[PDB]
Amino acid sequence: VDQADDAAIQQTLAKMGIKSSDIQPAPVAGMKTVLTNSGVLYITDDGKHIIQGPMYDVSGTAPVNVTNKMLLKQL
Amino acid sequence: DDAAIQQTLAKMGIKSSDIQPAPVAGMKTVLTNSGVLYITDDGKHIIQGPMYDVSGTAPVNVTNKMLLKQ
Repeated sequence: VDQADDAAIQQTLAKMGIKSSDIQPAPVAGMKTVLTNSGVLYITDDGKHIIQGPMYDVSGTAPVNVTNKMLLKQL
Repeated sequence: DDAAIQQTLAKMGIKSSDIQPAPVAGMKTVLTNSGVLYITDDGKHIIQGPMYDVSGTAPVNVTNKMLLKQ
């Protein structure tokens, strides 16, 4: 994740009053995985939209909880 | 984008679905008979929501806006 996207997401989070983070890739173009103490949030690279998690990969025959899988790697 | 979204929803056992626009690129709003989900155009990822617009003064819950619109 580049410095410009990270700044936008951080700037937004800070303007909203939500504090620390770990910003990670997401398997959806134009957005990133943001771990906060208010949950995992999927935030657009421009910082204008947040979608609350979790995210599921539903391309297969059963849903895969991608948020949980990444949390276990990142906590 | 809709056959791909429709196939995913059918696989999931969702019968009633209303596909609407979403203000995030690559995504649509799915209004089900049990609530709102966000799905990518290729139908491969779902995000639970809600969605907030945070371009202004404070977070605005646009999912709630969509729901109340019916």
